[PDB]
Amino acid sequence: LAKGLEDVYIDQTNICYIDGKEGKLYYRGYSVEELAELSTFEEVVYLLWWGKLPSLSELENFKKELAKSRGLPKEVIEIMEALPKNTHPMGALRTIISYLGNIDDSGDIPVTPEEVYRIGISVTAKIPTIVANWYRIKNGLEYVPPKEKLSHAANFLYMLHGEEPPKEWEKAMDVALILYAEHEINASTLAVMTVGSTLSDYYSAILAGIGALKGPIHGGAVEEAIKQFMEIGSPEKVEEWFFKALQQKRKIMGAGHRVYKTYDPRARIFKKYASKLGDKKLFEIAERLERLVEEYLSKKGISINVDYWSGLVFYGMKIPIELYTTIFAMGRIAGWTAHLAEYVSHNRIIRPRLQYVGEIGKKYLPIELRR
Amino acid sequence: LAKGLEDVYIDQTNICYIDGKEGKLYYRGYSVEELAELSTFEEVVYLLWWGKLPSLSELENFKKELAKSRGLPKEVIEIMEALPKNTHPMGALRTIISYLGNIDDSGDIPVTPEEVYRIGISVTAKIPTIVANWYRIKNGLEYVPPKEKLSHAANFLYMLHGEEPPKEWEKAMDVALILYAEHEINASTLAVMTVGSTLSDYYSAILAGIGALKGPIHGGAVEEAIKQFMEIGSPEKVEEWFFKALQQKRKIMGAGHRVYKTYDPRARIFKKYASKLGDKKLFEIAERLERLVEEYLSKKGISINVDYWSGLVFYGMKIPIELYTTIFAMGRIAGWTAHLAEYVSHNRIIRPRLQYVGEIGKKYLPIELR
Repeated sequence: LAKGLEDVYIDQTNICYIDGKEGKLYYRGYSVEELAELSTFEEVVYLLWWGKLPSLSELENFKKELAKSRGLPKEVIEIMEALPKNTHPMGALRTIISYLGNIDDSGDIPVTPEEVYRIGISVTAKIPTIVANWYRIKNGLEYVPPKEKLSHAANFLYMLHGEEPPKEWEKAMDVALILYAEHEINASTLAVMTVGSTLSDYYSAILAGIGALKGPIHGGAVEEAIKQFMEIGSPEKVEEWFFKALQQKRKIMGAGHRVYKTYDPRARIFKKYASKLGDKKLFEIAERLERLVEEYLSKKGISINVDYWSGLVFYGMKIPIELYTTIFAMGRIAGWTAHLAEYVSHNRIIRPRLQYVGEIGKKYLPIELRR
Repeated sequence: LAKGLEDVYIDQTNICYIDGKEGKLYYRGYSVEELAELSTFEEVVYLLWWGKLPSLSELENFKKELAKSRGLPKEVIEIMEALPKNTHPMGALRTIISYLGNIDDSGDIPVTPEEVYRIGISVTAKIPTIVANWYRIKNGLEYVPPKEKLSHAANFLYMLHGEEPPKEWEKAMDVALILYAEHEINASTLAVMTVGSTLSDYYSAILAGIGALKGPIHGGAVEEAIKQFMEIGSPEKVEEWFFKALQQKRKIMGAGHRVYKTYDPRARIFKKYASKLGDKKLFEIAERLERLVEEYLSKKGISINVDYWSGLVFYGMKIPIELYTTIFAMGRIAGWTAHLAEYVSHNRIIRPRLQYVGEIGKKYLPIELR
């Protein structure tokens, strides 16, 4: 019985490698550290989909395809304006992406590698526009069209705030997208691949990813983690909160990982940005709790994961907490697209089994003879 | 390393048992044959969710809860009227279910066994209303609200046709839903459980199921199968077509199964109804092709599956082919809901691995140096 499908390898891959015991991560052979420091989201997406770093012209041309794909048709904006104003961002994105599929000429076409990347360019480019403007529309703010000249990351901050961001913000945001871009076969990527394995359409597949990423013990933890520090209140109450949580068997959000049994390499980088951009008190609370996790839960293999420090970074960039998981989606769409294309290149329906326990051969008894 | 996860047993279950070698199927211990013969969709759903056949009182109350949840809010119908008329039913259903989730006060709540059944009653009851009326709306017909006194199966036909169906149709439709209700951990159910395993909401999980079921080699084959019979054209062209297909490495729709290595027990039952309600010629064509498969592919473990004959049955009840996969969804929502509730009762995130075959440690080269 492979519960949680733990350590079950479902296919070969050339996209990303994770070293859980050592806490190392590579995107097509390049460490996440190197990319976070020297690359950009656009270049990383290019690398993830085509397997190598782009040339000067390859990157400029790809950046151009994306830029001209950020806009949303008027009917899409109309549907956004029709959503219940209280709809949470991930759920709103889910519906909007589904509607985008309905209006796309290729919305029902069975996935193939080439077509997946084509649609991927459009959806990847569009998510930030949907997320930022959903926040605006749900709050009675004016819709802000994308700015072709800004980077993917800068343009998101631009549409959301209605003003171009400072260099340090474009950098933190871009790095955040790179760090969230890809992570092998996590739950959301598995869901995307499972839908793709039936040769369904691109949108149906990405929607499964969105649904899975939304979960509080998956991508949703980015929001639960920061709310958790806020719940603790002050650095002085951390310890008492920690032992109560352990006693209660409560999950410490932002901690633990199916693969990493040591500090998440992405968490190291996020902590660095949270240190320089995050709220001093919250960072203090987070660091205090972090030490307790390392002290008592490390032998168990529970360390800090990617969703622990990222919220503080986004919060420091004046981004509402309700949009953090959608930002994870803004980045992960790259990895989802890469995996969907890779899996269906040599497709095989994903269909496992369950071990039935119970009686078989029970005889039907008319309802009137039942007690 | 298991490409396809063939024979990988992820967890234990008490919902459904499949005997792939013997071609047997049980829902909570009861053969699908018996349930298709003596039960009803509503009763089968109750069995699937709560694990036992209901009492007179239990069934009546359940049927009451379902019937009272069939209607759609004005805002939902409005969204339906806003979708492109050329949207395929499964794609339309997907967007509508997502929206229903948006307007639901529990649309973001982490799944729990009790909550899953609660929401399950609502979505299960609304699918036929959405499906039938999507067809009507997209074609200029008036919206037809659900009729409480009708059974789930009869009500679907009533809304779609604007006319209550004859007893024989209600029966065939009811049986179809029962046969599609549950099937262990198939691709769509795995997708549903995977989303559920992150403790996401009910709607997000079901939508993953809808997206997967949609695939042409999964639930979508029910539409592909009937179109394939019509494509062949006549019992005389079958053999010809059959071999051109085998040589072209084209898959025969309605045939093959990851588990069943023999005739699908559900396909047996569907054939019977297809024989009684299906188009003569189409049936003849399907029959000749069925023989060629049992002849040439039989040895390879490739037999007839549940999606081979159902189309003909739906076609005989004047149901547009474009709605067949959504009908599969209408029934399978029961199994999706059952597994969602059962799995999260002892949750563990579903997260496997991939065998990386590339190199690591590559050094980043400045773009100008490329």
